[PDB]
This record gives sequence, C-alpha cells and structure tokens, in this order.
Amino acid sequence: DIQMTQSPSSLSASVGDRVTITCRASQDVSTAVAWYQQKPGKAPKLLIYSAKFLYSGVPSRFSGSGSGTDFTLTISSLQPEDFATYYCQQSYTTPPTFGQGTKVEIKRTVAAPSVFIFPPSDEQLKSGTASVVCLLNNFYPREAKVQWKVDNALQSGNSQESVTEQDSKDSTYSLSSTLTLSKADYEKHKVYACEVTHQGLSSPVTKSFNR
Amino acid sequence: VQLVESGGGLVQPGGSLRLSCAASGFTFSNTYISWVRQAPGKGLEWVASITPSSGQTDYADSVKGRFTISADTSKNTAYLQMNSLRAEDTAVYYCARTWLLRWVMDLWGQGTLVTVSSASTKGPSVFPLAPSSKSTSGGTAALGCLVKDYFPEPVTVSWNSGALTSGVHTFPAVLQSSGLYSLSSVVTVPSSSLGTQTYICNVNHKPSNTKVDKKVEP
Amino acid sequence: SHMQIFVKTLTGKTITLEVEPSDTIENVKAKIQDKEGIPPDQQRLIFAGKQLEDGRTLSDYNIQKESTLHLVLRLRGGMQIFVKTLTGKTITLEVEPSDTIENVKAKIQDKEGIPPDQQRLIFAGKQLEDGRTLSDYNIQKESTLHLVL
Repeated sequence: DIQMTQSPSSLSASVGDRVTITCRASQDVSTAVAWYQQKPGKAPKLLIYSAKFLYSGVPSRFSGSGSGTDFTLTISSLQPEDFATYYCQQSYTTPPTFGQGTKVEIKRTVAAPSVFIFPPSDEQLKSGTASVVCLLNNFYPREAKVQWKVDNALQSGNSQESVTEQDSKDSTYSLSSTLTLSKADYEKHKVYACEVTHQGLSSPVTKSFNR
Repeated sequence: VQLVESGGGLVQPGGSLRLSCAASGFTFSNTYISWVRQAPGKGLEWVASITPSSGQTDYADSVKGRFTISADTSKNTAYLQMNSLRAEDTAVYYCARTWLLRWVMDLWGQGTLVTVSSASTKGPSVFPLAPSSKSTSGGTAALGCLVKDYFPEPVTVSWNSGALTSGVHTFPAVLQSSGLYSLSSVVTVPSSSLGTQTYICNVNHKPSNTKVDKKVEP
Repeated sequence: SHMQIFVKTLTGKTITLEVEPSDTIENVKAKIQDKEGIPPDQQRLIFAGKQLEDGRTLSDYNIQKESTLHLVLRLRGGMQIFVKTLTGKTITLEVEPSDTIENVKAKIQDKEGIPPDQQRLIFAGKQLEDGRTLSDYNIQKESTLHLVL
C-alpha cells in the first residue's frame, strides 16, 4: 500500500485568504493524484484529478500542482463554502489510498466560552441516574479543558465530552461535558463543580451547585 | 444524476448484511463502481471495486474474504454483501462512480450507516435541562434536552418544531460503554423570554419508532 | 491538410483539437491527455460507433474536418472467456473488456484458422457486432460465446 500523508492535519484561515495544502506519497506516483472535498454529514466531492485537472462544476479558485511525491492543493481566495475537510488520493496503483485529511477552519480572535451547569433531572433520578451536564458555549479555538469534582474529588473516565462543528455564523465551538453517575452515588454527595480552562479565560472558571 | 444507497442498518457481530447502490441519470456502461467507507471520526477507506460490464472485482485486504461486491447491470445497481461483520466494520458506506480514469471517484452517493453491535434497538429517554440561575449569563439564559440511552444512530432533534433554530446547538452523539448512544441539544435564549415563551425539544428516533416532545420549564 | 476535430466528454464538455489526417490515434490521445488529463491507455475514442484503435490513424477511419468524437472510459483488466463452436469444441481466449468483437474474431482466426467472414459470435441469444466491445455486451469473465459456425 502506498501511503499518502497530508500536511497540516488542520489549518485556520480567514475568508479571502490564500490556502495551500500539501500531499506526500511514500513513493513516486507521477501525476496520479486526486483531491476531494467533504463536509460534516455529507459525501465527498471530486475537485482535482491527475494532479492539476479541474473536475466539472469546480470553481476556478481551486488549483492543483506537483508530480512524483510532492503535490499541493491551492485555493486562491478562500470562501465561506470552502471551509471543509480535504482528502488527497493516489490512483497510480492498487489499492487506491487516501490521505488522513486536512481540515480548513475559519479564523477569528480568541473568544471566552460561556460556562453553564445543569444538575441531574428529578424525573431522571426516578430511574437510576444520576447525570449532570456542563456546557461551554461559543468559544475559540476549540481547545478547552473541562474537569469534574464530586465534593472536590476529581472525576475521570466517567464523563464524556462532545464538540460541535464550527458555527457558520460566528465561527465558534461548543463543548459539553456530561457526568453520569448512579442514583445511589449522587445522593452521597452535594457539591458538583465544573472547572474550565481556555485561552479566553485568564483563569480557570468553575461553575458548581448544591444537590 | 446521482447514486442512491440503501440496505445499511443494525447488525450483530459475525452477522450478515447487504448494501445497494442504484444509479440515476447514468448507466454502468463504461464505468467502475466502488465502495468506500468512513469510520466515525475517521477518514476514507476504499472497500472494493467492480467492473459491472465484466464482473471483474477488487478488494481491500482488511475485507478481502468476508465481503462480496456484485452488480446488476440490467438495472445499473451495485451491491455489497457483507458477511462476518465486525465492530470495526462500523462506518458510513459510500458507493462511487468512476468514468474518467481508474480509481478516481467522480460521483459519490448520499451514504448509508452500517453499525455492528450486540446492543439491540432501544428508544431514548428524554430528560430536560431546565434553565436556572446556573444556566444564565446576563441577558441570555440557556436550556437543553438530554437524549440518553438510544440505539442505534441516529436521532433528530428540533426546537419548537423547526420554528426555533437560532442559537441551537445539537451535539454529536457519544457511544456509552453500555453500547448505547447519548447526547444533548442546547439553545441560548434571551433571559426574559422565559415564562413568556414555551420551549419544546422534538426528539425523533426512527430505529425504535420513538417520537417525543419534551417541554423544558425553568 | 490541417484539420479541426471535436471531442465530447462524459461531463457535458466538447474539446477542440488541432490535428492532421496522418496523426495516429495514440498521438491524438496524447493531445487529449494534455487537455483533459486522462491517460491515453484509459481513453476510448468513438466515431460513428467505431472504436479508434492504436497503431491506426485518423485517415484510416475517414475522419474529416469538424467530425465529432466521443470520449468514454476504456475499461481495462485481463480476463478469460470461452468460445464454443456450435459443433462444438471450446477454446479459451485472453481478453480485456475494451477488446472489440472484431478483435476477438482475429484471435479466433489465429488459433482455429477460421476466416473472420465466416465467424458469427452469439451470446444471450444475440449476435455480436464487430464494431462494439465485449463491455458493450456485458460479457462477464468466464463467459461462453457461441461461434457460428
């Protein structure tokens, strides 16, 4: 199998910027390289084939280059719809292989997340839970550290996080930390805190409550 | 002009399943047809290819032996018989058309989700995320909707029956160790719209024929 | 005398080529690569229902000014098929899907010594036309054609 390595795995840029992704093959593949664009919940689309040949319906701002092992995808002027994941591929030999992908996200100044805390549900408790939710809203970049403390006793491996796709409106993210205990345990503790660390927050912010 | 996929769904480990890929607006004459899958959070992986008009086939090693790619030229439809399925066979399966040069996928179908798990279909339990002083920040309050313990993906969540879409954040599902999924859909509303405006969370889980309207009160 | 030809692609697109009657098919397919990016050995050129073959020239196919060619994907990959005379013995042929029925007869004449004008191939109750390829008939691998006679 021929390995296709893209670089970087992720890049931030603003509208109108010129972007260039690189694709490296583990060996010579002449000009047998294709590029695909994909978006969340959607199928990939062909952009470039044979290294530098534009497929039908593809804006002329997309361009390809290179031959051998070093290839590049260039977007002359980034547009709001160009923000997506890009895959390169070699059609030189079997089996055909894709790169790991390069995600192009929108650039913006740092934004502090708005932290909120949601205690378990009364109706939920009546079944066995036990599940407290923590929300970090509208922040940038997507790097954030959430910590759980049941009576100042750090929780680990019992909470699952989830980050949304960059919001097309303001280009921000949203992380949710859900801590799901058992009914019996939830009763044995009263202080449930949520500490968040982010570039926007000069100092880790905590949002706690009492059972 | 497109490819329409179907046949995907829920199947247990070691189980079998068949996928279909119907063509529209074009024929399989002078084309290769391929299957490419995408694991959750993963990239793209080529599964198998076929030359419909000759029956010649090609498979990826990680699947060569368990899967069988075939075609019904008569109806311009390709199939993918998947036997001895595994947890790592869980992914979104695309069928792609090649009619320019070998291995280049110029047309990709909508996509079909294949999940291999012993966890049997289950309806979700909707729990409210009430808005309080703990979910407020100035003139903007926050509320949510907890869609917990459902299988298998996926579920649709709207607010006020599609009416409310502004400030809505439905989170990507996370798989619990129980084998079931769970996630939350939140929304930031004005601090003063509470008590004067209703907020309902429309949860819809087709796999279990479950449809629920949950009202989140302060 | 110089000549212009038109090549329609499957992607609703027509390309203009500057050629000469003496230009070989492979020489033309190279021009199409520079313009369309498709490897010559993967291009199937069609004219009036006839597949333009390598080694030949445009003049051989009577390609005149402003003629229109159709470009499709030349299906590749070696495979075997069987030809059983109606009598009948069976011979095995190594072919590709893009091989024309005329080509198949030339291969039959090569080992059975049967002149093409005496060969009539049948499959699925249909008579195979010389100008078309195996692909055009969905002739699967390991298939068995019927020679008449």
